Amino acid sequence: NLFQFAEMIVKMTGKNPLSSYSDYGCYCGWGGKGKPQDATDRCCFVHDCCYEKVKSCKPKLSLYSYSFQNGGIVCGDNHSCKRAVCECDRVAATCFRDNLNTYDKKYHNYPPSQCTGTEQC
Repeated sequence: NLFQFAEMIVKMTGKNPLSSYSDYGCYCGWGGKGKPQDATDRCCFVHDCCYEKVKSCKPKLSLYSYSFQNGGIVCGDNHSCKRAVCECDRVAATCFRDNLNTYDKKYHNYPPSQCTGTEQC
C-alpha cells in the first residue's frame, strides 16, 4: 500500500514523500500527462506503468511483505500479486535514490502547461 511505499522512500532517500514526491514533474503524484522531465520523474512514470500491469491486486490497498536488507529492499512474498506490487515500489524507491544528484526543485509544483504530449508505457 502507499504507507509502505512511503516507508521505502524515507529509508532510501531521506526525504519526506509529501514534500518531495507528491508534486514533481509530470508524473510524480498529481500528473499523468506529458513526457518525463528528468530521471526522478521517469522513476514515477515507470512506477505508474508497473501499477497498471498489476491492476488486479489493488496496488494502493494491498498490504505486502518486505524487509530492509543491506541498504536495499527485499520483497519477501510467495503470493504473486503482492510480490509484484512490492516490486514496483521497491524499484521506484531505489530509482529515486539513484537519481538524487539530478533532483531539482525546479520541478516542484510544476506548471501543467509544461506537460505536453504523450509517453507510452
